Order: sequence, then C-alpha cells, then structure tokens
Amino acid sequence: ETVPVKLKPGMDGPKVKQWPLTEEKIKALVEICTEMEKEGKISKIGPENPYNTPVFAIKKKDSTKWRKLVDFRELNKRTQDFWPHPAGLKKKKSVTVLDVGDAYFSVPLDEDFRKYTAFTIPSINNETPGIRYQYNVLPQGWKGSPAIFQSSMTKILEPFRKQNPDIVIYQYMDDLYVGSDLEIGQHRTKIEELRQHLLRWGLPPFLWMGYELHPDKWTVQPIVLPEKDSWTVNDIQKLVGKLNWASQIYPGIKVRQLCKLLRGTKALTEVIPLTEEAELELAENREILKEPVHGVYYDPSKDLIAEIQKQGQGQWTYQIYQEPFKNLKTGKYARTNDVKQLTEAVQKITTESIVIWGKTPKFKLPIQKETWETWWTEYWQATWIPEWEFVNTPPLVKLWY
Amino acid sequence: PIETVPVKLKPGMDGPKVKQWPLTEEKIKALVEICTEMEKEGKISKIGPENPYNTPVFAIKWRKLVDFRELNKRTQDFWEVQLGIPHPAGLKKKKSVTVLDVGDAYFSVPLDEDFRKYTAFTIPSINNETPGIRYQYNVLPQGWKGSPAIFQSSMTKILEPFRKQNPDIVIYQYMDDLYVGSDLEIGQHRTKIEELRQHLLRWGLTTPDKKHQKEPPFLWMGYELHPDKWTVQPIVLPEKDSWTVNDIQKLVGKLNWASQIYPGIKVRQLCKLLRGTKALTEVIPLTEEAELELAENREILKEPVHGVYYDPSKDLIAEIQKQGQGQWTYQIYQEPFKNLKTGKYARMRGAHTNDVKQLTEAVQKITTESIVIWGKTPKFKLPIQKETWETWWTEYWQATWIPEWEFVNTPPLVKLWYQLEKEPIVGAETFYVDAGYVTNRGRQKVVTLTDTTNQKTELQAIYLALQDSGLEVNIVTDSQYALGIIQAQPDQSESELVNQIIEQLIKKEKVYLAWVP
Ligand SMILES: CCCc1c(SC2CCCCC2)c2cc(Cl)ccc2[nH]c1=O
Repeated sequence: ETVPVKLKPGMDGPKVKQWPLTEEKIKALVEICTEMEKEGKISKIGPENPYNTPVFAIKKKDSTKWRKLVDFRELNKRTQDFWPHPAGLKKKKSVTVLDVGDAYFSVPLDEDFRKYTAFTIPSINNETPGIRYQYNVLPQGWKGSPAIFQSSMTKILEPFRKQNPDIVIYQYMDDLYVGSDLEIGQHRTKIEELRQHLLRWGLPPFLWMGYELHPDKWTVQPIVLPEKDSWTVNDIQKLVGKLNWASQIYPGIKVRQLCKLLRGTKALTEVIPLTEEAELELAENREILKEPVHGVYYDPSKDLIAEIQKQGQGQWTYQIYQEPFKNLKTGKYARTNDVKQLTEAVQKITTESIVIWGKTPKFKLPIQKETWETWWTEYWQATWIPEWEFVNTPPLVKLWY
Repeated sequence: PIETVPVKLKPGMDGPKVKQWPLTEEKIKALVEICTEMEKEGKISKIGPENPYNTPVFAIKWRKLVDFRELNKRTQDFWEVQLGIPHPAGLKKKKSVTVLDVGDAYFSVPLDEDFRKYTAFTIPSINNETPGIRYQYNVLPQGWKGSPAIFQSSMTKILEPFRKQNPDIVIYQYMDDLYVGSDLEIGQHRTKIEELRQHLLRWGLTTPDKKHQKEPPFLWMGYELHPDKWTVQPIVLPEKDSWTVNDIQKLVGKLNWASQIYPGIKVRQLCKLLRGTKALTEVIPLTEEAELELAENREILKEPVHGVYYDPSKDLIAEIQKQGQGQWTYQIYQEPFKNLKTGKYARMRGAHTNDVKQLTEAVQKITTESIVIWGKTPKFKLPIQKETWETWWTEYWQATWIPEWEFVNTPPLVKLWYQLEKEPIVGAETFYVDAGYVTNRGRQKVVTLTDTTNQKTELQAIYLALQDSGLEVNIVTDSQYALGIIQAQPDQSESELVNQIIEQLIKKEKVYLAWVP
C-alpha cells in the first residue's frame, strides 16, 4: 500500500537542469541505476515526463563503491509538509552517524508522485539522449521518505531503544545519529550491535569514516583582540577599528581612551604607550568579548544561515545565525586545496546544525559557482545537500575573525 | 509497432475548438485527395459529430498543413529534443559514416489513442447544404508539440537493441537524420548499413537508398565534417570600401566562429569601430589598425586548418597564452601541438582584475568546456609559476582551485607587478587621505574634483598620495571600497583612475595600505 503524497497546493514538479558530469561519474551512475532497474527500484521513463532532478556520483568513505546522490532540493521544497529534535543529543559525548538510506528501497512510492522523481544520467558531448528514470520506491534524499518510513522505522527501533535507553537516536533524511557517553571502546561496539540489529530487519555503513562526532567538545570561538608587548599607532588603529565593529554586538565596548592615543597625524610605526585609562578600557573590552552576546535565542521558524570566510593557510571561519550579528554559533576549521577544505567545512557545519537544531543551515560560499559546481562532488560525502549561494567576502569581516 | 506514449492536455484545459477558415473549392478538392490517402494509410480516421474539437487546415503540386498552435498551447510539456549539440572535437575518427533520412518519421509512429480526438480537423464540403468530412490522427502529427520528442524517444527504443547487437558501430540521431559511423571496411560498413535499414523497415521505417544517401563531408550547423577531421564551413571576408556597423558586427560574428579552430584571430580593432555608432546602416571608416587586423585575419583564414577528433586513448592537453591585456588564447590537443579545438577568452569578471585571477578564470571555462565535450578535464600547461600562483592563491579571500597544471615558460609570463606590505613601513612617510591628504611630516594637498562620484574621490585622494610620496609609502584611508580594490591587487581596470594608481603601485618599493573608520 502506498501513502498518497502531494506537492504543496498549486506547485508543479521540478524541472531542474543537470550539471555536466565527468565520464567516470556517468559510468558509476549507469552501473548503479541499471542494477536498481533490475531490482525494480527505478524504471525508465518516456518523454511525457517533463520534470527533472540532478543526480551525482559521490564516493563512500572506506569503499571503492560510488554512491548515487540525487539533489532533490527543489522537489523537497515543492513537497507537502507532513502531519522531533532531542536537545539532549548535542550533549552526548559521542555521536556516530549511520546511513540508513537503503531502508527506503523496500517501500513503494505513490504511483502518482513518481513522475516527480524524474532524473537524468546525462551523456557526453550530447551524443546520446541521456538516460531518464523515475522512482517506484521511496527515494533516498527526498524529504518524504523519512516521514513515510517513520512508522516502519520506530517499530524497528523500539526494542533497542528500550534495551539501550542510555543511547540517543536521531534520524535525519538518510542519516541516523547515535549518541552516548560510554567509553569509546564501548560506544563503537554497541554501535555495531545496532548495525546487525538493523540488518535483522532489512536493507548500514558508517558515515563520516565510522568515526565519532564529539559534540560535547564543540565550543564557540569568541572575538579576540591582539595581546602584544608594545603597541604602535597602526596596532591601535586596527584595534580600534575591530573594537568599533564588535561594538554593534556588545554595546558595552568603549574606545574613547584608545582613540585619544590616536590624536595627531602620527606615523603608523610610532610606538604609543597606553595610558592607564585606556589600559583599563581595553581590559574591559576584552572581558566583555569573553563570551557570546546574551539574548541570542534560536528561532525554529527562521532559516539557519551559515557564512564562511577564507583565512588562508588551510584556515576558515564560520558563523551560524538567523538574525544579523546574532550568532547562535561561530567556529574555525583547519585542513587539500581550497575547494576540498571548503566542502569538508560545509559538511562539518551542516552536521552540527542538524545535531544541534535538527535543521541544515543555508550557506553563503566565498567561491565562483562554476568552480564549486565542478569540484564539490569530488570531496562531498554526506547524503544530504545544504541550500547554498555564492558571495564576495568583504576584506574587513575576515580581518575581524 | 511501437509502444504508445501517453499524452494529456495541460491541467485544467480542454481540446482545441478552433474554427476552420473558408477554403477555396480548388483547395478543398486537393485536401480530400490528401486526406483520403492518409486514411487509406491509417494515419487519420473519419470521426463523428461526437468530437467537438477542431484544428485549422490549409493548402500550400498541393500540400497539407494543419495549424496546431492552439493544440500545442493546450498540449502538455514534454522532456524535449536536446538543444545540446555535440561539438566536433568531442567525436572520434571513423572509417565510414553514412546518414539516412528517416523519411516522414512522425507519420510512422502511432499516437496515444486517448489523445487522438484532440487532433480532429475538418475538410469543408464543396456545396452549401452539405457536411464536411471530420478526421483525427492515429500517428504523430506534423507540427505538433509532441512529435519531435515522442519520435526521438521511440526511435531510440527501436535502435536500442540493434545498438547492443552491433557494438562495432555508433549512431547519432538528429531530427530525421540518422548517422552511422563505423571503423569497418567500406564493404562491411556499407552492408551493416543495409542490415540497419532492414531493422528500421522491420518497423515500417523507411530510409533513402545508397544511391541517394549522404556520405561525408558534412556541412552541419557551421561545420564541415570529414571522417578523420573537422573544420568550420569556409569563411570569406569581404573587401568593401564602405563598412556598415551592420557589416562590421557580422564580420566580428563570423570571425569569432573561426576562433574555435583558427588560432590568433583578433577582433579588438574591429570591435572598436562600433563605439558611438548611431545606426545599423551607419558607415564607419576602417582605422589603420582595423585594416591591419582585417588583413591579418584574412590571411589566417586563407589557410585551410582543420580539427582532429577525440582519441579517448590519449590524454587531453590544454595550453593557454595571453594574447592581449584581457585576451587569452588556448588550444586543447592530445598529440603534440595538433589541436582537437582551440579558442579565446576575453571574459573580464569584475571592473578590476589581474592576470592571475583572469588566467585562473580561463582555466575554469576550459575545464567546464572539456567536461562537456570529452567527459574529462585536460592537463593544463600555463605561463605562470606555481610559486606565483600559490602566493596570490593563499592571499585571496575567495576560495579557488586549478586542476593539474605544468608551468610552461612561454612568454609572456603572467605575474604580480606588486604586493602590498603586510606590515606598515618604518622610515616611510605616512599619509592620511580623504579630496586630499595630510602627512605625519606636515605636508598636505587638497584638490577640487569636478564631476567625480563619492567613491571616485576616495581613489583620487589615494592617487594623489602615491604621486607625491617617495618610493616607500604608508597610506591610511577610511574608504573600505578603495581598500578592497587595492587589496585585491588589480593590474588592469576599466577605470583610468585605477590604472594610474596601479602604475604608481608598481613603481613603489613598498606600499602599506591601511583602513580606519
Ligand atoms: C554517429 C557517431 C557520431 C560521430 C560522427 S556523426 C556526427 C554527429 C553530429 C551531427 C553530424 C555528424 C562523426 C562524423 C564524422 Cl564525418 C567523422 C567522425 C565522427 N565521429 C563520431 O563519433
């Protein structure tokens, strides 16, 4: 029996374009889809289907096996809502991530919706029509699948849940976050127990290297000020600028005394001794910055935004906020090439957004689209895909982090 | 026969109920003849008063043309054709290549029974008091929205088997043209063809006879296609005395087309003729440099150069040169300096930039192009040194990445004509700018700028500063704008101001630029 699903009222199906893939990826995609065809998971479609979703081939961590990744971003957006997050999970010591996508492959998709799951394996230099298909079963990556498989899912989990209540389990799209605080040795073993307990029902790889996220250790990178021996006119000016900026967040920041040191068109390199007044003013500014601005609460009904700044030498800076300057979180990331790092970053950041709020953020990437579109699939490993847009990182925002 | 593709009208719409224009009895007579035959053939079938739908028909020896615009407006969208043509370099050499004309293919394919009713038209009767014959299609209507897609699709299914049965062959569909390439012996190749025509025929699919088939070379959408090589249809440059904006615009067009195969084509000088132009018919006299370019190009064109096909076996090598400020020339080849394709890149991304950035962008275009044509990225050979690249790289806010590339010492070598000092300069005077500046050493200059804009005054100040300052300068400004611009170390710009500054910068020994609120 198939649960009748519908697109939000009025909304038609997606007709997204397919970005040019590399022969190798096309091959992977063909090998895969042909087997999924044999297994009745998908079926070829005709020209009467004008819709299309982009597919991609990514690489599994610790496997020679490729993974088909469908960008149902647009579809999920035109897909009706369905009618929660364990705030405790973010507190666990170890969160391991499992890919339970194959779960869905054993559940038919409402015949009428199938047409919307249309996708295409492009062909090189347009020498052939391209291979068109649509799903018959629940498709991995579609927001719908988790929902519909929700029931059949809770069943499967209720035993372990009661058997190991010291363990928190969260499902998101094709991912399942298993958390605890047990000794690493134990954590890993109990995990494996779940794997086999999942097999007991039916077709689960370790996402993220089968390694553990340690959310407990996640911490907010506060703003920091240059602590130096001697202070030159330039140092001060930079200092003041930075403070001035930070002021809009922490309005308790005073510069009056530091600016006084800067009276008179002096020489950048001239060393300026600080008056005790300013000395104390700085000290206060420093303490004020020691922690995030109070009053920043997460709104479940607002989009989670995530901007990244390139700092150079394998170093990057990010911030998760819903309202400008009202950062719910900020962090750093160190190494690879710009792109690899960058993707690795986005994925780290996303995973957290999920773990913490259960929602993927919407990134603002410091890169040229054509570029990203070209290499991202080369390092991407998650099963989901965040919403993203490309931008131009302002010179100063970078200097302030 | 082939499996029917189910069609439907657009949601919430109804079949075409359009009235049939009046028809000349001479045209009525011609239609009936045509329709009878079609019916005798099964393509259409007389229907009854049941069907209230109708689509206009008119006469154009006599021919039949039905206006499907309205039906098409009411017909669902299809995944369509492809509007993605292969580029000759993407192809591989072949010993023989024959092309058959799938004569009236659409009429050879059935039509979703449930849809047939919407194709209903009417041949008016000659005399007043009498009724006019009503029909509907059983096959793909010529001019109908579906037809193309549905026809191709079915074609492919029909070809699918034979395709896997005959691996030693390849086929390309394009409208009603079927190209068959092979590396078989003419005889074998020529028979396999016949082996194919039968398979088609097995589905009543007819194709021209060898006696009337088309063999290479092929003049396809701006191309000339030989089994072993390709090029662009020959290009003849005029020799006018009087050149019109229009003539020039076109020339520039044709010239670009060449670009992909003919290296060194240059259109700068000509393109310059279009400045200020008030009419498409306006005549513009050629410059001394425009005449030079035209003539240079004329010569490059006099040489028949050709492209080579893709040899999946060999790697792809891409080579890029700076042809002019902003201009970059490249050629992708597999075998030593024997191109599959070549090309240019003038794309200036942003009001200001530097060769490093601009060269890096050229790389991304080529990379995309390659993937689209050969499914793979080529190994690049660039006139830049890793150290140079790496330096600009790590120091630029935007993330970037260049595939696999080898430095090729082929002048000119892209470089960084200057680098801002990371730390302020001791011993170097200090300027505080805003239209004027003041230095730690007492000096000051104010200037009245006319017409300028807020931002353009900020760069002027700075310019002013650089000018008057000695070899080593420290500059403080509040304009975040100018700071970004200069921090970005551009070496070329559409704005002259910016260029003057850039000049200053190059000449300096050390320059430190700082910002303050
Ligand atoms: C049918 C396979 C495509 C193919 C062609 S057909 C080519 C298809 C586009 C329309 C024009 C003709 C081809 C033609 C020539 Cl003339 C030489 C090499 C070639 N190598 C190939 O792989």
